[PDB]
Formats: sequence, C-alpha cells, structure tokens
Amino acid sequence: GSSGSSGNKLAQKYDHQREQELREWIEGVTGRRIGNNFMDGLKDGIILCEFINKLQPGSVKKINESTQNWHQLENIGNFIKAITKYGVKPHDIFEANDLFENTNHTQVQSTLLALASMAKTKGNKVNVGVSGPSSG
Repeated sequence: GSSGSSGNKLAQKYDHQREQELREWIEGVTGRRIGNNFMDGLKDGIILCEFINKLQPGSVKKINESTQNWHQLENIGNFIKAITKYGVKPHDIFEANDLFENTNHTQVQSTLLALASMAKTKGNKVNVGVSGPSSG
C-alpha cells in the first residue's frame, strides 16, 4: 500500500513501523486505548491478558482490574503463558519484567510480531505487516 520509506533497512532494534501496526491491531481487537506510551499503556498487563483472550476463548481465566502494581504483575503472568499454548514459542516470548520493568521493549514487540501470524492462519483480522516466520 501507499507508503514512502526509501530505506528498506532490516534490523532487530525497535521498529517504529511495526509499533504503529501493533497498537492499531490491539487497540482494536481488545478495545483499550493503549495511548501514546506503547509500553506504559501495555504495562498494566490487562490489555495483554484480554488480547490473547480475544483470539482464544479461555486464554486467561480471570483478569485483575485495579490501580495497583502487584496485581498488574500477576496478569502479565497469565498472558505470557496463555500465548505460549495458543501458538507462540517460549523463545520468542517476553518476560514479566520485560514489560513490567520495561527493561526491554524490543523483546515484547518481537513477541507480538509472531502472535499476529498465529491469528492470521486461524482466520482473524490482523493489520500487521508480518508474513511467514520472519527471523532476521
């Protein structure tokens, strides 16, 4: 589709291109306003639990909704594990601290990049530029 890049640069670092393709997919499926801060907004861990839930009926049994942190952690824990069964290898999944302690952003992004492909085959509406197992 119409899109000027004039770069065609392939890297592993945080891609600002996909960042817009992910938030646009999640913010839609689930229905939560991730907001500017792609991380902080996803830190809560809620949007995550619901994300894998919308794709698989039963992913996350129950989710905690509060303004605390301790609870936010537990949530992310259920998701990361939920996405593991759906169709996401543990070698491409982020850690609870990666999203919680925002110690790693790319690690979390890469995880989603794959998820999108897991929902595509099934028959979902994904707006992420991810074709086949792109590793590199």
